[PDB]
Amino acid sequence: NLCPFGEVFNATRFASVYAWNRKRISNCVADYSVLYNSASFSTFKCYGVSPTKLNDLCFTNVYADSFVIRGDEVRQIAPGQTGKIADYNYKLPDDFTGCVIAWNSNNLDSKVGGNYNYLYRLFRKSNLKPFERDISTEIYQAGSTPCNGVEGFNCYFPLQSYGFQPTNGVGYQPYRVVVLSFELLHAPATVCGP
Amino acid sequence: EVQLVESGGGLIQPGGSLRLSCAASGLTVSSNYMSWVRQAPGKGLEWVSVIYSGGSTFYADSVKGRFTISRDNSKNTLYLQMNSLRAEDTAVYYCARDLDVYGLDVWGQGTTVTVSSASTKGPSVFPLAPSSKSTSGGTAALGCLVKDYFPEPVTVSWNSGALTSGVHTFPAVLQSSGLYSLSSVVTVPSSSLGTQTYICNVNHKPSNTKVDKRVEPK
Amino acid sequence: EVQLQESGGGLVQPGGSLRLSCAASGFTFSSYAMGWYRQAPGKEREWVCAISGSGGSTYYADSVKGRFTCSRDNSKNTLYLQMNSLKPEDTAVYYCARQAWYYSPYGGPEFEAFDYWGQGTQVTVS
Amino acid sequence: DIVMTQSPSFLSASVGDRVTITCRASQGISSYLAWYQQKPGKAPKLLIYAASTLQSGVPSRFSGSGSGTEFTLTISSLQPEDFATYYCQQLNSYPPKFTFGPGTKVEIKRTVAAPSVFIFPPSDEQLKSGTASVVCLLNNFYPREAKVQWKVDNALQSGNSQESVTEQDSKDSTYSLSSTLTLSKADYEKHKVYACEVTHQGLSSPVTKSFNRGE
Ligand SMILES: *[C@@H]1O[C@H](CO)[C@@H](O)[C@H](O)[C@H]1NC(C)=O
Repeated sequence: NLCPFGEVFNATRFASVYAWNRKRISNCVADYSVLYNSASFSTFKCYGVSPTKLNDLCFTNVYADSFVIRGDEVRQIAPGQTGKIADYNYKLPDDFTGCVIAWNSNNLDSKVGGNYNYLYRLFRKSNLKPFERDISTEIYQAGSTPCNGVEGFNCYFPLQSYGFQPTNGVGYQPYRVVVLSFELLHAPATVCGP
Repeated sequence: EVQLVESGGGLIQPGGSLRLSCAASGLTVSSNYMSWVRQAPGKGLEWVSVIYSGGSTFYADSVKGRFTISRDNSKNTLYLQMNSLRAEDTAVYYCARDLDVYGLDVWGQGTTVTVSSASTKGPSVFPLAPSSKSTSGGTAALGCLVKDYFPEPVTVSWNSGALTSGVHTFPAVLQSSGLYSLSSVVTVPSSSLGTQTYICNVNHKPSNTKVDKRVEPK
Repeated sequence: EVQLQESGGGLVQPGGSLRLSCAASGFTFSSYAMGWYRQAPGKEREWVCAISGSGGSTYYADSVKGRFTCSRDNSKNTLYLQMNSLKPEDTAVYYCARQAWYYSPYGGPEFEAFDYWGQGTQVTVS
Repeated sequence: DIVMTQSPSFLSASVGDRVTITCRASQGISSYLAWYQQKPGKAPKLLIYAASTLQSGVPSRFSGSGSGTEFTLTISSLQPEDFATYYCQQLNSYPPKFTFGPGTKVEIKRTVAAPSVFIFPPSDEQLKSGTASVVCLLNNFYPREAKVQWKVDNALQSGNSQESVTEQDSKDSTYSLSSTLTLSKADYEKHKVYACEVTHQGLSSPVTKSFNRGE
């Protein structure tokens, strides 16, 4: 069987960055030439692997993470970076072995009045560990008085919505990002090239 | 109540070092976005640095590497270490709590940092004598020119405060030499030019200079 | 956890030479590529040299190629920058940082600096 | 970088006017916009966030509209405490975290008043030190838009003059202006006619006060 990269890259709607989706890739044959031979990607950066040699390699574990972020935050999807996305939404490891793929989605994820369905975690007390997902909706305590589910001063909802409109600049325009994680261990392979 | 109290600013030479402190009450520094904003004399506002609740620090390009933002939870105080200071950094520095899309809601009173681009120089007071070209009928204008002083401020009074009506002490201007200049003028009756003693009292605290100059007519 | 400390800077004359050193700790030194960066007053931080974890591959900016030599000792935890034939345009604060090398579907080694910085060392050429 | 601009720079209005100040963005920023109010000597106060939402404790007369490249701050009925400088702030930006606009100052409208122009020749004491400064004074005028053009032997002078304008007076809401042209003793002696030409909305034609060196 062919690996289900179409169901990840060509999904009608992507997940929010705070609740980034992970699709496990196993027991299939992956033709990565469908990705690196395309001109529809604005970002295609592979760490520890060469994009042209992917079809000549076998992997024990492969994961595909997908989410939507702003154009100015694609840089944060990289090892050693800092920011709202890297610290509180999606953290890449320092020893990352994989590829980060992004493409502009203004014609799909931006609405005339503003698409407010895509969310990012704004308030958090600690930085995320690598490959960690936090989907909590608990009210964030900015002071010393507990919130107890009531929003107000020093008591804020942790998730804020992106304002995606077609008039937004490239930095504020939505970008769909797919992160591929490759694990090469001393174990039988599960994903191989044709 | 909620309040941010700032301190730690003064005058310092280029290449000097200073530390700003923003003590906080009513909010927890370690759990909030805390930002520094500076306002140059006569200019707008500019972001300086921000520290996240998770510890990540971000700086403006003009201050990255020289300025260091930090916090101490035991004292609930936000800090801004400023090293290798240049003439660009003279401004009133504001500490504020950032709420991102919700804006900067809590601000501190501000702290003035004046980097000593020029040496602390006292002012030279020169008379602006009343004349026919300064006479408006029954009222005449006279004053003093307070030139080439650093730093601010200078206090100018007239007749030890006995003359207040018609006194206009203009805002200071920074000349190309790096020294400030100022003028204080007063409109007085033209018939009093021969009977009333008009003296400007200029005090410059940083240079410990007190000059009283009698402005004489003609 | 990562700690980077630069040293060796000072006042140097045009045509002179300075050796910079960067002591590193808090991570596996040989597993990460390292690079030297510099920021002059008024200009953005600029990349100088890039060296792999093993030290077998080194890359330099055009402004310093043929003048600056980037090296590392993995037995110690020190990164070195040998600067020769210095010019006044080299006056800046020099920083060392970890970096991640990435490849594109048609390009080669490209460098991204980790956003963790030390104090740096001052080099003044005059 | 996204550039934030504000129009106008100085706004004159009376108590009870509907005042609209516009903030413009070089690129679309959706609703990432905030409005602030600053008074002289006072730290900025937040008024509006998300370009439309009013901060708690702010009077309902303040309103915000617009999303994208054009934003407006609207005050339905201007109050005496609303006379201050207002800034717009782009939110969640890159590379800087946020960027502030140039600002707009709101001041009290008042009947047009012409300035009383006075010229002051340099003193002998300053001359003996080797520098000559000539001062032109504009007193109790409105509006604040007054130009002073220094003329040396009918040659318009630029680059060697500086100006200073007072704040609106507490009693009559008028401004005062002082212009200082600084020359050296050697260059001062090289010319005779020193003039200060002033145009103002209260003057139908420019008024020139002048003196000859040595009077
Ligand atoms: C997505 O659809 C396009 C158009 O049908 C196709 O060319 C591309 O290969 C698809 N992507 C994947 C990952 O299959």
